[PDB]
Amino acid sequence: HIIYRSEELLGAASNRYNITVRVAKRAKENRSEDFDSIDDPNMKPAIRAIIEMSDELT
Amino acid sequence: IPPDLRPMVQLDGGRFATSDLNDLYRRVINRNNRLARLQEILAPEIIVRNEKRMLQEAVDALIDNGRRGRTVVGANNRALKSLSDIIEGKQGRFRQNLLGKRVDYSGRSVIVVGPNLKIYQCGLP
Amino acid sequence: MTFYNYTIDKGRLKKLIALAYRRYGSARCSQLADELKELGFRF
Repeated sequence: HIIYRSEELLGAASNRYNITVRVAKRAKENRSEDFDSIDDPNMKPAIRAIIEMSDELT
Repeated sequence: IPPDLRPMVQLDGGRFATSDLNDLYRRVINRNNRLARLQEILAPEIIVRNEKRMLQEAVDALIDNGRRGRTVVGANNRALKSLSDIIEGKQGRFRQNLLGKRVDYSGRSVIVVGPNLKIYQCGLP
Repeated sequence: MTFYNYTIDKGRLKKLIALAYRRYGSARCSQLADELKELGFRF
């Protein structure tokens, strides 16, 4: 359902080259916040920035 | 030019792998030291005129080999690589080292058809 | 939903892919082409 979450993020944004920079600038904050010993192999920081941005979009 | 842009390495058999810029640089200094030698010992003017003509042809072959006169060669009968012949051609610095580069973290293989799969998914060995 | 009661050619399949793009987007359109090739490879 990650590809269904990315099409909702690219829509209703008016610039597809600008909302992909906010995903890349949020994935670096999720990587620095996950510097502890707990590391989830299924939820990458690049994928977690797309799910967290689509939940706050509504 | 700096010497790393005209590299001189040695092969496994003992022979040296020189560049064509070193043979064109040596033709300028050998004809410039001869012109300073002829102007010191008061040479005949038919020899000083012929020495300055070869100094004019040595720099012009160094800049653009084969532009005005005949193309100079070396040991092999191919054309020597001048300063201008490394940027204008298809194998020059623009079309082979700046617009297109060889990248790291790369590879290739043959492709087979994968059914029972999805889109955005590829088989990787 | 509509009922396609005719024989399906290649040009009639491209009208179905273009209709799924205009209504649903790109994610559901790729799933329709992913399921239409399971149906073609089986029969």
